[PDB]
Amino acid sequence: IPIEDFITPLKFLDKARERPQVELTFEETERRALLLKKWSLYKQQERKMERDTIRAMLEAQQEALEELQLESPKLHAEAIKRDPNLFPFEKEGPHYTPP
Amino acid sequence: VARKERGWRTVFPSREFWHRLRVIRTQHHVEALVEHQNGKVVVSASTREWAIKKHLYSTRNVVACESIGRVLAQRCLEAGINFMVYQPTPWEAASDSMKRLQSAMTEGGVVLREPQRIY
Amino acid sequence: DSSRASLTRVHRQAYARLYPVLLVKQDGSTIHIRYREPRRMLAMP
Amino acid sequence: RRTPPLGPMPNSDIDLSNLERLEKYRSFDRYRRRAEQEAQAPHWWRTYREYFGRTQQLLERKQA
Amino acid sequence: SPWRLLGALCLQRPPVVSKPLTPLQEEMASLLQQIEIERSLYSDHELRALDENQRLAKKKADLAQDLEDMWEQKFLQFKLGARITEADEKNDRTSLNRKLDRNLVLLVREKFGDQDVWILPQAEWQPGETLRGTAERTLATLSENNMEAKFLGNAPCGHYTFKFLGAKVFFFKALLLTGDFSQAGNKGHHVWVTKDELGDYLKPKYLAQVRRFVSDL
Amino acid sequence: YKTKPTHGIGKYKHLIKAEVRAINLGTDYEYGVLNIHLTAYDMTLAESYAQYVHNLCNSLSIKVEESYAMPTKTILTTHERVVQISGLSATFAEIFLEIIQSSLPEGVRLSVKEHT
RNA sequence: AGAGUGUAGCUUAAAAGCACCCAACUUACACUUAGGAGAUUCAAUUGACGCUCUGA
Repeated sequence: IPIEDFITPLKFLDKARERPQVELTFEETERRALLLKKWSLYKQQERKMERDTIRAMLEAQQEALEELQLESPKLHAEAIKRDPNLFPFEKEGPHYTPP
Repeated sequence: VARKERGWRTVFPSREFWHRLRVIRTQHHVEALVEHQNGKVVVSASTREWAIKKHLYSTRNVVACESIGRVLAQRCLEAGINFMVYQPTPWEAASDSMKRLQSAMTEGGVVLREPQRIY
Repeated sequence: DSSRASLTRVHRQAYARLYPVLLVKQDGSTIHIRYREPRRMLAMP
Repeated sequence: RRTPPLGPMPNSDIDLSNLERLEKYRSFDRYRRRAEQEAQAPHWWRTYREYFGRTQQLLERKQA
Repeated sequence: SPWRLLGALCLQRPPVVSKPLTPLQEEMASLLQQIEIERSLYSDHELRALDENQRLAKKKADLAQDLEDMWEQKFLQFKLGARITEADEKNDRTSLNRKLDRNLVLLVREKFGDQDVWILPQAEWQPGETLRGTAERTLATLSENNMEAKFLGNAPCGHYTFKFLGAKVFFFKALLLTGDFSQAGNKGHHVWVTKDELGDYLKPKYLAQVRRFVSDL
Repeated sequence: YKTKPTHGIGKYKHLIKAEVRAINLGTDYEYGVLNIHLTAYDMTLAESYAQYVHNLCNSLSIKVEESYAMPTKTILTTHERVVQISGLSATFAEIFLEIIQSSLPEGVRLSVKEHT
């Protein structure tokens, strides 16, 4: 059924008069721009660490499969065969306080 | 008096000019060329040039564009090319740094409109 | 890396205020949730 | 009557069976760029061009 | 050449407690909270706190505070569970709750005749059974406990060929969903290590390179 | 022209496709179309996690068909997003799944359920 | 111990060009705009500091 909940509620149209004052200082926007620049740097660093880990584990698993192929001629065919238990796979996110 | 390549109508850019300013904003360096119809570069303005690079904070922003606009408008003043036909694509024309480039062209003394050929 | 998708922002423009209420369902696990009428502790019976 | 071509066929090395695994034109600008470098390159057919045609200084610059 | 089959497993514990934030992350989150306050749109609680107070002032010239106070006292009632069961113990490697914000890896000392090596948990298999079955047998046999774990696939993660009659070691990667770990003070030398003490426990080249396929994050 | 050596220098419909079970024949084992339900209490966290998983999908050459969502439920409101994913290998399945497992911000559950 | 060696992720580039990230429009992606970080491993073509492979 093509019904979604992305429609804006009708109450958000009348009384848009509560914060017409958006005023900052020059040091505040200087620190905001420095934060944006440095956080682009840190996000690039985080993603490049992620890419380094990804390429390392890709090459480790590819070398593992290739040496399993050259050391076991009857196991590399089933080392790529997929598992039928991954359809109802579930994992919840992290928490703060232990039970 | 001299002919312009008045055609090339369907394809972008149009070749009906005598001197073309083409700006490519790369990842690191922004450059503006002034050319003939032959494809030959007449006037170059690059941030790959230490005299303007050493006076800039970043080689790509509105500031570097305004600086190279002043530089190339000056360069066309000593190069004797006084008239232009410039064609930007409509999304780039609404950009702030290259409309500041257009403002730099206007204040420099190089008109962004070539006179019509006399037939 | 459990903080990448927690540093968020409401991409809409017609949205109200949101405050970080700590919620517990039944297990004693307090989680920050952006919600209205800024409660500080929650417990589903 | 089809005759074999003289030089290398353009847009032939990329012709694969799985074009979706190849990375894609997302923009309008990369295309005109690439077309500009190949248009500046010579070809074996008739084209428009046929008829109408040390360390110390670097260290000091880096420090500045 | 008589080839010796050795399989193994790299056990992974998903972090139940998330990683604490950077102070610079706290600063940019404060800036994000400021801009969220700035770009919101006349929501109803401030309507019941500002305009109601203005109407009360108009009535006096001729409750939100109590609700916020009772919110504060109910916050002070339920004490938050401590995220740090790590520094108070500082030596309880035999427990599963040694660390919470990182992944934990099972790791067992093993006694040979010619060797005595602190190894990632291994087992011996014959070609009749599946390597995934070998890992399942390793989980069900070596720790003598009641974990309910989960795999991702039959593809291995780390291969090491050491000889003295050749020998090979394959490293899988599991994931602990739940576990009844009865009698946590076992006679074995199982120790969960996040990332660092591996380099303190696993010296040789076949064991100092385990971390390149372990999720460091 | 049909008889010149430069025949068909401008043809492009052979470069354009002018137009679901799993493909596991003998050696190349392939998933079908997936459905990842990212369900969360907050629109912001679920939307950001959908954006980040989409950015890891398009940067690792993964075909993404749709990024739609189903309507919420009244209970506290439960939002969710659906990210359809096709294109994996078994090693890539392990790696992509463990990246998704290790990238969960706060209390958001996962799903890799198939179509229908 | 020996061999192959060596420009940010990639270059039969000579301090570049494509990559990459954040901010805005987009449910989302993508485009675009605004911004950002980048390197010729150290000494006089040669030696030695870093990586990979082959040995014990």
